[PDB]
Amino acid sequence: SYNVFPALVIITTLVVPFMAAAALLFIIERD
Amino acid sequence: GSTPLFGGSTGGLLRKAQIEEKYLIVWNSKEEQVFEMPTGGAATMVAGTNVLYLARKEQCHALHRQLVSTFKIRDSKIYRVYPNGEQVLIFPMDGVPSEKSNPGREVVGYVPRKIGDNPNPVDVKFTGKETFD
Amino acid sequence: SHSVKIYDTCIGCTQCVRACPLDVLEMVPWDGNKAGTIASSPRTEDCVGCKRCETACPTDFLSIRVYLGAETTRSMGLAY
Amino acid sequence: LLTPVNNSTAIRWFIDNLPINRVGMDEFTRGLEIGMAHGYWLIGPFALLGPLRNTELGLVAGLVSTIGLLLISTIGLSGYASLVEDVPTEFDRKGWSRLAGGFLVGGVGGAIFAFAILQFFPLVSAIAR
Amino acid sequence: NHHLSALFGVSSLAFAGHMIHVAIPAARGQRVDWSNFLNTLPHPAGLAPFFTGNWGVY
Amino acid sequence: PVRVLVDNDPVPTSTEKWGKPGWFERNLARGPKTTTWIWDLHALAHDFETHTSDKEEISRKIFSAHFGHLAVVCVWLSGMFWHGAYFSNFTAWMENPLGLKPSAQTVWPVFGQEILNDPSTVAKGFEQGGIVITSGLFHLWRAVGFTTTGQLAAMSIAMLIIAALFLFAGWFHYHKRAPKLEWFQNVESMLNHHLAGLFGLGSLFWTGHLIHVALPVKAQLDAGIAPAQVNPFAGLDYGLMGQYFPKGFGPNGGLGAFFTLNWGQFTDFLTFKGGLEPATGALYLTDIAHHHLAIATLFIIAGHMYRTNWGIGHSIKEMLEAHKGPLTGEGHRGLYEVLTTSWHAQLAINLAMAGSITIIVAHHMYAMNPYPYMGTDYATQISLFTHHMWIGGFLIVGAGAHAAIFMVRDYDPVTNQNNLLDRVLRHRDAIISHLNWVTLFLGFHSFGLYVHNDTMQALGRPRDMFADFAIPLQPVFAQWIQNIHAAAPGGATAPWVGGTSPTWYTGALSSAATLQANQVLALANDKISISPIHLGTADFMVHHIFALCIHVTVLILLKGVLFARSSRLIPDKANLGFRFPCDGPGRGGTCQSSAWDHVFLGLFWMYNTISVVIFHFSWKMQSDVWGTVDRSTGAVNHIIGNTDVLLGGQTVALSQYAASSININGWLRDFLWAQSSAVINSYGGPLSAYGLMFLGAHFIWAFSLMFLFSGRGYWQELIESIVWAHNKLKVAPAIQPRALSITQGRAVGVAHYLLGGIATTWAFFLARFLAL
Amino acid sequence: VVSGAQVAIAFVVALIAGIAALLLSTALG
Ligand code: CLA
Ligand SMILES: CC1=C(/C=C/C(C)=C/C=C/C(C)=C/C=C/C=C(C)/C=C/C=C(C)/C=C/C2=C(C)CCCC2(C)C)C(C)(C)CCC1
Ligand SMILES: CC1=C(/C=C/C(C)=C/C=C/C(C)=C/C=C/C=C(C)/C=C/C=C(C)/C=C/C2=C(C)CCCC2(C)C)C(C)(C)CCC1
Ligand SMILES: CC(C)=CCC/C(C)=C\CC/C(C)=C\CC/C(C)=C/CC1=C(C)C(=O)c2ccccc2C1=O
Ligand code: SF4
Ligand code: SF4
Repeated sequence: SYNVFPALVIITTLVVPFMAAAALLFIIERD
Repeated sequence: GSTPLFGGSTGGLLRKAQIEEKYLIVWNSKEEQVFEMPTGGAATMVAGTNVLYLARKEQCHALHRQLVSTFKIRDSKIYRVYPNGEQVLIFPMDGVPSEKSNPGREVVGYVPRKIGDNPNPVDVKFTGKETFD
Repeated sequence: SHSVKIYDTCIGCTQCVRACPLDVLEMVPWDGNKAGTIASSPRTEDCVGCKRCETACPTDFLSIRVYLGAETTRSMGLAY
Repeated sequence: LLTPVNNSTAIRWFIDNLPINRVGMDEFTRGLEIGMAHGYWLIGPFALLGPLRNTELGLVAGLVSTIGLLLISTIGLSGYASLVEDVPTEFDRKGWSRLAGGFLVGGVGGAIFAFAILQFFPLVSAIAR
Repeated sequence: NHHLSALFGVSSLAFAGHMIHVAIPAARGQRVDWSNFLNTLPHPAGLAPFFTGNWGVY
Repeated sequence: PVRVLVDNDPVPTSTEKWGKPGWFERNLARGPKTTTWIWDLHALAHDFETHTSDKEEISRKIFSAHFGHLAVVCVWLSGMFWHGAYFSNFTAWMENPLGLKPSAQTVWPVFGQEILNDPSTVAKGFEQGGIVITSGLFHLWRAVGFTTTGQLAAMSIAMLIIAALFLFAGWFHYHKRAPKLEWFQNVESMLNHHLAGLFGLGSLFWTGHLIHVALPVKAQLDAGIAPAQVNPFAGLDYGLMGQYFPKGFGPNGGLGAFFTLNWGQFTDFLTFKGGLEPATGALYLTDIAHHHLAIATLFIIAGHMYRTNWGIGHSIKEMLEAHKGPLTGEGHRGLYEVLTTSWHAQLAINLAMAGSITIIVAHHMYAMNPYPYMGTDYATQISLFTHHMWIGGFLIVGAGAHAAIFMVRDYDPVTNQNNLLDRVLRHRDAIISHLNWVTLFLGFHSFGLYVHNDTMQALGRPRDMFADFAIPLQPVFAQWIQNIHAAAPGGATAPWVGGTSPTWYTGALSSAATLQANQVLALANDKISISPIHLGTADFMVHHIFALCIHVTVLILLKGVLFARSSRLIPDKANLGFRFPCDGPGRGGTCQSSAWDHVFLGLFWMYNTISVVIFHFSWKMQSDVWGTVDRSTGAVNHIIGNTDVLLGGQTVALSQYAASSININGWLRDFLWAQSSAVINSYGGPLSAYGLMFLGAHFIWAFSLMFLFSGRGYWQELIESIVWAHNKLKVAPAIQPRALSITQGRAVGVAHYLLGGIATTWAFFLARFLAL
Repeated sequence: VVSGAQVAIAFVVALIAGIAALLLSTALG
């Protein structure tokens, strides 16, 4: 009844923000 | 001409002066004398033609203002130097100083109205046209 | 680059030209005032937008106007 | 301005022969040596001062921590490498990109090697017992 | 002149100073070091027999 | 070459100029047209260099203004002795310095404000009571030998005569006999006279007061004679001097021992004790007398160093020109011309020293208390430390201001060619960028430790904290220095020094919690005057906070000095002046680029610096030093008293500063929230003025943010609609209302920010320590 | 005894001799 997916916390709060920041870096610095 | 006597500083040229543009100011001096660098610190101008590389046009025009106000040196010339090596004279443009009126210049930026007769911003909506036209 | 406009109220006092630290401005001959001259802004790609010219202008409301526009390396005043 | 810090001879020789400046290297091998150096020492603060420092899996936690730090650093360096465009050979886009690849391989490898030394340093005196 | 008088002579004089102030009292069992050598006579008559020429007291 | 050149009656003494304010400057002499003129009059009134270009006329105004300021100080001192003489309980405090609170301000009974007169100051001669004073004046007057209030009244009259002398000489040396410019430039003669005459003979004459007044008065009070019965001239009678000091004033005669160089007789009244007397908690008066005798000798000696008129002595200009090297170019050449032609260069140095000395005074007075029974007056100890910390911080900022004014006004490239000054300017980017780095290093690695600790404690991880109960950061260099000074009296490097400050003796302890009564200095009221001061992890952390705040304040003020004349942004900044608002919205925007605006920003960081220092002092002294001792258990009960750190839960006992100051929540809860209970409950009693000042200072501080956060273009447009309504009803004034200038709006904001913030802590401190 | 603080002090003194040796050896070459 403690229902969490810790890997979903790691992915959505660590991994994809760093990858969105990398993606946003490519958007704002290209050309 | 030669560089003024200066031991170097940290307030001078950066990589912009290698890749984009730097500036050259040329003046003649009759007496060897000490002036303040716009970079910071004191230098001595030679008794001859002086050439000095500076980072901005404003630093060159500040030295020209110092050379006029303090040393009565009038004939300063400012060049824009491109990284390929091209020099383009930028000051003074037509040989006559800017404050004195000269027949031969074109009027640039003239708006044939007083400032309160500019149109409203709603008049120029959805265009790149500005109200100072 | 900033836009530096000169309006028809200019009395040709040349004070904006002397005030400008970038030599943006100059006097051309005119007929609209007793001095026979008017400020002009041929070199606004060097204009930094400091508005020292507007400070020097004596006419009620001013005959020279700086409109801050697109920023360049020159207009941001960068030595780097 | 010309200073004694800016002008020492065996200080100039040392900097010129660090792998980022050393003549004759490929940018991969540059990054490999740089990563191996940094990943080696970086496990030290992670293993000794990290939250699991007083448990038996403190070194493993410090190892995975260091790999995490190097991976995020590589993201910045590889992203920098894709966007530079500026100069020839070492500051080529492919040049910086090979350095980023070498940095990560060396960095993780330096941390694993430093892990193995910290985990198995009792073996260097195991002959006597 | 300098190597004979100072490098040999004064250095040997200084070593005789170490022996008299430090090493001989340590052999006597008296600890003399930097913390007390300014206030420890190496000889009880100290430096009064030296200047008056009565050197046999040492 | 040292002569006296004086022009006779250069300025007529007339009141004609009083009919025209603003006569002294050419813009102001045209009269007011706008309200800007009114503020311009006050801001320019003492800027004597804007009034004329004559350097001699500027030097004459400064010299005469200095006499007027000295007269102001002597009037202030005359008032202090007057209120001590006639409006005080000094007579009753002299009989009971540990049982009665000093009061020298009593309050008239209108509107109910006589609630501010309190009992525990009420005694005979002072029936109504008054405000408890925290200036320490009674401890100072008793120390230098005042016993009666009739002696304070004579001192009040003497200070008014010195004030009237000083004020007359300001009229004399401006309007009658004004010295020439070459008289002021005799810095070698001035240094000779100030070292030997002012400082040297001032200390020697004070030694004579200490020997013949302060020592025998204390000898009579220690004998048990009541201070109404104390003969003050007892040190002038050689016979009565004989009974207190048998060796120095003996059959082996006093002045006979002096001229025969039999000075060993004088060890009765001139000692080298060092430590504190256990009965008073203060320094020995014989040590204080020998101190002032020894520094009088050294200062009189120091006043013969410089050459004036008799060949011998040093030439400062030739000394400065000789101290140069390869790494520093022409070295100190030209600095003699700087320091003898720039009043701002001298003021920058002398403010830097006076501010730094005032801070040294704050540290040395708590640790080496000179005045009997003042170490147990905690509100006095808090006030004197805090006051001199604030004075010192303000003066150091003024040193940064006038160094910048020197760079704008008095700097000359011809004087400074490849000298020390020219070479500092040529690497100002190297200096400021390294200072930028070290402030970022210090701020991360000091404040980030507090934030780490806040977070670790909130997460339930107290073993992961930086603390004495957890990962320690011991200040091992300071503990080493304490060990050296603990061992030094009687030891090898000071064999005949009998003691030192008790703060050093921390050898021998690992916390202030485990402190016994034999280690502390408690007086007869059982209150601790001073103790060993333990330095642990919390003191490591707060000292690097101090280093952060000082380095940022240095960074701001030095950036203001080094970039006062030019930058890569504004290459001709010196032509805009010391004090200009900006150079317009261009170059991205140049608001606050002037050297004045760095002084403005530096004041907040000085405020931040001194606020941490006095908060550290207040909490650390209450938790680790001050308190009571019990004559059972030998137990030291500090003012706050020993938090238990859970951690396991096997509880760990630490002092409250060591257990709680290591994170910001501890500072908020255990310092600011807990100790504010005195000031917020002060209403209905005698500390209620502190509760009013606490609220009022919060208001003034908040009021300052209206000025700091806004801009004058808003306010000028708002004034336009209001001037319309006054225009509409024939009530518009001729002096046109303007919004404050951009610079003044900053100056008003920082003045009210400083006033509100400092007076809040003042009300907080004084209500805390006068209530408990 | 030679405590751990004194070993650390000795390496700091040795480091200063090391940079002094570095100054001399480059001035000699
Ligand atoms: C020996 C000390 C000393 C001296 C002689 C000077 C002298 C000078 N200063 Mg310097 N300065 C000093 C210390 C000193 N300062 C300190 C400690 C600071 C840091 C605060 C400064 C920072 C400073 C700046 C930033 C500037 C000066 C300027 C000046 C010059 C003009 C002063 C003037 O006319 O303002 C007129 C004075 C006033 C209008 C009164 C000031 C009132 C203050 C701001 C608020 C007082 C409130 C008070 C504390 C509490 C009252 C509350 C109560 C009423 C309810 C004059 C050369 C100015 C200059 O341009 O130099 C060329 C200038 O811009 N000073
Ligand atoms: C050489 C080397 C190195 C270096 C490296 C580098 C070069 C790095 C880089 C770095 C980088 C390169 C980084 C980056 C970062 C980025 C970021 C951090 C970003 C962010 C972003 C953001 C924040 C966003 C925002 C936004 C936008 C933009 C829009 C939309 C909205 C939003 C808001 C979302 C190292 C250390 C390895 C070591 C070895 C060698
Ligand atoms: C004292 C001194 C010094 C030094 C310093 C330092 C700072 C150092 C450091 C050092 C370091 C810091 C080191 C490190 C090392 C490292 C290593 C030794 C590594 C190794 C690694 C490895 C072996 C890896 C491998 C691998 C793997 C595992 C996997 C993947 C792949 C690879 C291959 C990468 C100098 C010289 C300057 C000078 C003189 C004095
Ligand atoms: C004896 C005595 C006291 C007589 C009374 C004296 C008489 C007659 C009038 C009194 C006027 C006075 C004393 C003050 C008004 C000052 C004023 C225009 C404030 C508005 C203003 C605010 C609120 C800002 O935040 C600000 C921020 C940045 C730049 C400018 C401004 C600014 O301008
Ligand atoms: S804004 Fe400044 S740079 Fe531009 S024209 Fe006006 S004075 Fe010249
Ligand atoms: S906002 Fe104010 S200070 Fe900043 S550039 Fe504009 S006028 Fe100047």
